[PDB]
Amino acid sequence: KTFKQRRTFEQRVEDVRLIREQHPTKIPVIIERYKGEKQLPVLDKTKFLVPDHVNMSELIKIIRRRLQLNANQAFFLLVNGHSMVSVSTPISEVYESEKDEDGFLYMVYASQETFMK
Amino acid sequence: KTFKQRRTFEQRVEDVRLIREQHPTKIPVIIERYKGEKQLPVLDKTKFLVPDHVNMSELIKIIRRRLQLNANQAFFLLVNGHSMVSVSTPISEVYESEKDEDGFLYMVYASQETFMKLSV
Repeated sequence: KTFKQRRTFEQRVEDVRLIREQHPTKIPVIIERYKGEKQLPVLDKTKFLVPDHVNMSELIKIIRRRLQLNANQAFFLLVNGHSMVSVSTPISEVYESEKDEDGFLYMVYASQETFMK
Repeated sequence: KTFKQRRTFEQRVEDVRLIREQHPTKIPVIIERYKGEKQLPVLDKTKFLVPDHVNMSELIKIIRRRLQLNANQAFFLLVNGHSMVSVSTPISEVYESEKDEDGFLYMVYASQETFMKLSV
């Protein structure tokens, strides 16, 4: 069950508001596994509060470690399930350009082997 | 020198207008080789008038065939150079959601080696 299937739009908006009140310097990011991915594991949490000054490289490192990926494991992080962004892009720029109507920034991860369709 | 680096913005808006006038059932798509690609050739055809009812998987199969690729060979089509879309997505929905300001829909094709250079 995806995040958008678990919480309604107005609940997700409310979530973003509470996160903004309590963590005004964080970007609220929803990170989920690509559907049908089997190599990489599901994560124990879905909402990541990302410091708003870092770039995409830092988010990738955060996800690599929470996935406990092996050193030689390659994967893809796709904004809104489709977009590849340069690792040097500041996360605040991705957020203002690609955030959902509900205020979260959504990303999905998938292994190289999954895309070797 | 891409399709944009050979034609001015006015020249491209006019092209799309004629295509909408003259080919009303077709989606105007510009398909180019990924910058720096070393495993796939350049096609002589870059402007594709795609039937507006087909999904992405059928456009993928058209370019694969032009490139003479076998079934076993990997091939990637990236909208605007950076978007992977579902194979099942109608190209008319890709067009409305991803079209350029000039009215063309731009894509680039890439090999396995190029695509793998993009993982992180």
